[PDB]
Amino acid sequence: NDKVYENVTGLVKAVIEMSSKIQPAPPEEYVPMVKEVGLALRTLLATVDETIPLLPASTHREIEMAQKLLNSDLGELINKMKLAQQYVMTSLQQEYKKQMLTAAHALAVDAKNLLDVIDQARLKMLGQTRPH
Ligand SMILES: [Zn+2]
Ligand SMILES: [Zn+2]
Repeated sequence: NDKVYENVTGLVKAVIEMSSKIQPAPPEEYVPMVKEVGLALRTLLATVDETIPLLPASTHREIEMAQKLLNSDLGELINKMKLAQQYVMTSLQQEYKKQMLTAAHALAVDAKNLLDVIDQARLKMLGQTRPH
């Protein structure tokens, strides 16, 4: 029920959408799908930034690296999309589209890991407060 949880769920659903839809899709159709995955990521990353000030200092780094990795899954997905758009109406089409899928799949997996690191940081956070 937390904003981080919601943003991850959003980002994963955009990935599953694009995934189930990309086989029979022209660039016209799959650019927007990548555009949606992109902003859902940007949104999650903004939320995680607003969250770090509440998590223990000792967890900052693990979380920061998890965000870097998502940022380059995006970069990797965007690159595979550019290439699919270049080799449209050819037989490098399917190959590049399959590479987009892989890259989106990585992004979803890395989003969940980030959720898991933030969740564990929150648990460690409970073990820290002072009396009233
Ligand atoms: Zn959607
Ligand atoms: Zn009190």
